[PDB]
Amino acid sequence: SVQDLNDLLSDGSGCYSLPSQPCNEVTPRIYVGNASVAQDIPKLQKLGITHVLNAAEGRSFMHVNTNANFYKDSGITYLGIKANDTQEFNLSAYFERAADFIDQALAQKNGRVLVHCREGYSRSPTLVIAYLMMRQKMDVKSALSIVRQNREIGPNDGFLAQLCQLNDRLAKEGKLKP
Repeated sequence: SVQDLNDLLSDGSGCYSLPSQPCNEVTPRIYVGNASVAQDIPKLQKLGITHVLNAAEGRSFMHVNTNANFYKDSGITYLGIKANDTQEFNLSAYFERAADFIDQALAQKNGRVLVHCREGYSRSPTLVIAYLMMRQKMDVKSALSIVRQNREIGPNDGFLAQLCQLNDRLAKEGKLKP
């Protein structure tokens, strides 16, 4: 139920806090940030980021206009998904490819990945939550709670519903840890 998920994100009902920081490490070696941290190459290096997954690739004010070329020569590996933060956008079609990209960065003990969007509030947190469910076998409630404790997030109801569908698939087939 999407309303039980919104309840974990708000203070009871109506108000959802906004990110107090431009970037947060939400689980070990996985960072969630915004547009300006994504474009600050010298900060990424300092943090030792090896991979950047841009979940808001595009040419508008609700997107971050970066590409693999922007990161070439800095030795940073790039993956871009042109997603829109709307209840109708099917982000679930990209869950597997995103979960794979994160797994490839973390497979090496030195890897660290930045999954970001415009604000690091709805599009990217959704991909991280999905990854925690699909690869670390956490249920939607536990996965959502862990990220939220580390960063103020608020995925749209359509993204929350896609996560709920995923949770049911995984648990039906006995893939979630209790």
